Amino acid sequence: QKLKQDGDSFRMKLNTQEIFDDWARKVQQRNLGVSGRIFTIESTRVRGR
Amino acid sequence: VFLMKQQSLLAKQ
Repeated sequence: QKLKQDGDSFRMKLNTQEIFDDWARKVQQRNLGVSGRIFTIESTRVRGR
Repeated sequence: VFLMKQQSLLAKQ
């Protein structure tokens, strides 16, 4: 019983990959421009100097 | 440099 009480939450925070979920949320937002950045082969603008 | 940026972003504003 003590092992279950101290192991359910242990396996919960132990089996967690929320970083990929955050990346997936950002993908849901603008994936066609962020993940699929295959439109231009090189940029064309100025820099800072 | 500046000339390269102008030759590249001329059509890309």
